[PDB]
Amino acid sequence: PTPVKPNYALKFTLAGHTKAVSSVKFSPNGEWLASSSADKLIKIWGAYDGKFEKTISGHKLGISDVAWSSDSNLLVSASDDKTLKIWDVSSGKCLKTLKGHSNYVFCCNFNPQSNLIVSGSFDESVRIWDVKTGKCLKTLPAHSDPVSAVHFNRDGSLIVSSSYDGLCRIWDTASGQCLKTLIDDDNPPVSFVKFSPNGKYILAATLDNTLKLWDYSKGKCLKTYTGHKNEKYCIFANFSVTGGKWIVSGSEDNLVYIWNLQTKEIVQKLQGHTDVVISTACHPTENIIASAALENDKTIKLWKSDC
Amino acid sequence: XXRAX
Repeated sequence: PTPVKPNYALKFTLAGHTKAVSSVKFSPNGEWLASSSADKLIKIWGAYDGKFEKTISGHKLGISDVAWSSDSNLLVSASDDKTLKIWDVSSGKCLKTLKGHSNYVFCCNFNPQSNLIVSGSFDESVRIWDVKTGKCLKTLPAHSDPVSAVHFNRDGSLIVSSSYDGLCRIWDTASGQCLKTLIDDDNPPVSFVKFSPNGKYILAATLDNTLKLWDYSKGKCLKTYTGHKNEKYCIFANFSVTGGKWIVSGSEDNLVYIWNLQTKEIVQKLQGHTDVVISTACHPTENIIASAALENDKTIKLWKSDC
Repeated sequence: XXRAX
């Protein structure tokens, strides 16, 4: 066990999209790969062979983010049209249109129970929705700048959000109250955040070309990850725990970066993308990485490793 | 997309 470094190789390229891809997410059941784009479209691909499945349309503008329900039955999207849509993956049909945000919707996620949805927007608020009714349960004045990321913890009792205002906040799901604010004296814009698979920590990407692992419980910075380039775009970062433990993230030098979780040293740099890697995701069960890039690339790539 | 620029 405890591999020293992985060996990710390019297996497939998924070209369908006609405009820059914004994000890619593996389904919880591991069967599918969903992708959002500026072309107003969502697309389903086979997670293993990259075979194109279907196109899901309905939004009136570009979509910045997409997320799966726990049973892999539903999808939620965040669009520039100020709304979110819940989709039935099987029929590609719009079940609910979540209206209430006053500006672009930047990010979105289900809770593990998948009865709620969290969303961030350029209107600087975090909103909590009821999946069944499509109602907006709570609106949080989360930040003083656009919200770049939103994520539930393991039991969905907490929400983590990040913003350009350089702040990062944990919220109590049930009350909407802010429980913790993570401050940095240099406070670079926080471009992304998410809880660790175990829920003890949060991984925060910040626009000073740095990724940081925080113990939000005791407000301690455990790890730093650099070497990559990120000064402009809100780029997804992941924990990879199917094989060896690593950190995965896109970059503005058109590369996919992989650090050793503990040593913080770069173990591999995936080459092939002809534009900024805006989104990366790791397969729930297998050693598989998915990556997407912007206007000059517009494609998704599937990488596989042994470690 | 706002995320793609």
